[PDB]
Amino acid sequence: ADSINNFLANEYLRLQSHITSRALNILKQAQAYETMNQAALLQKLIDDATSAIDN
Amino acid sequence: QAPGNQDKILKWISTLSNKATTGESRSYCTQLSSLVSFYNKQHVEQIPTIDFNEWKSVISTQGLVDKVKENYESLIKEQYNTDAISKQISSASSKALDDIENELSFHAAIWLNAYADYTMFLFELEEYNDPNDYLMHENFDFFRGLETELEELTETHNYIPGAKDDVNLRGYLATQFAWGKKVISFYRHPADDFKCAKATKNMLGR
Amino acid sequence: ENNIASNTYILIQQDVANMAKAYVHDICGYIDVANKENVRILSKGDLI
Ligand SMILES: CCCCCCCCCCCCCCCCCC(=O)OC[C@H](COP(=O)([O-])OCC[N+](C)(C)C)OC(=O)CCCCCCCCCCCCCCCCC
Repeated sequence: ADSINNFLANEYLRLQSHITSRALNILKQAQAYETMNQAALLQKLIDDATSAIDN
Repeated sequence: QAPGNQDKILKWISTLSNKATTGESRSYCTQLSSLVSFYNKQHVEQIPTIDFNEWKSVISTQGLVDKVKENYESLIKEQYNTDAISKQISSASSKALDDIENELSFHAAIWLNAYADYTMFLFELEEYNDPNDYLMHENFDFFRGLETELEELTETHNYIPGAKDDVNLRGYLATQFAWGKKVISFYRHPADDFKCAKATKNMLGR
Repeated sequence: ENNIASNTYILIQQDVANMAKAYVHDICGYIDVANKENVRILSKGDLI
């Protein structure tokens, strides 16, 4: 009985860490893409400037 | 919770392992110890707190930070139901386990009957002191059964002292300095005669 | 006297083979209880 109670107890925390870790990774991972979209948008502006020089 | 909750669980497994002598039993102890360590493994990783307001402010996709929060919180509410498990394990479990539950219970009853025998003997022995101060027929009453055996030796005419005793210690004490030191042979009756005789080509059976 | 394979009623315990074997066959059976619970809790909804 004490081994089952300690198993579900520690296992409950492991699941809690799994969720919060997932919710944090998905957020940080999304932020990574968001920064990439911003850099791609500004990169086009620089690309437009370079093309204007060539013209 | 974390500290001191497994101390007792280590003493039990240790003794169970010490009693194991055959390699087969030692193997089962390893399997048993693994499951205990597996179930009793402690988990401490400092579950981090999420501040959705911080992420919501710095940068996030519209509706994403809120959708993650509401969905995240929903699962945090769910938790294990320790009550249901607590009952089933205590009501009945492993009908195969009942095999040794009833084996060790009868095994213990065997050695509890012996423990009571030696205990009750030492209890009755308290009133018996100085055998040399009791009369003959009173001592035989303390050791009820000797008179019955004594009648068996008499009615069968086994009146050679110590014939039916495997170790006739009384026979050795009387022969400590006897000529031709010998004790009566086991179960020797004063009437049996296994003597033989033969006639050969020579005289005197030689 | 019916459901124990022994050549005598004078039971003498000199090893814990029969004891530990029945414990691993019992405590192990209750494995997957927490993982099974995680299935229900996690299959409830998708975080995304
Ligand atoms: C008091 C009133 C009533 C009295 C009633 C009579 C009571 C008699 C008490 C018992 C006497 C027993 C004598 C046995 C002697 C055996 C000694 C021995 O073992 O020898 C060892 C001896 C000595 O070995 P030992 O190791 O035993 O002793 C060594 C002795 N020292 C220490 C000195 C070295 O070796 C032998 O084997 C020789 C055997 C010779 C036997 C000769 C004796 C024969 C007589 C017995 C037959 C009589 C039958 C009568 C039947 C009549 C029927 C009508």
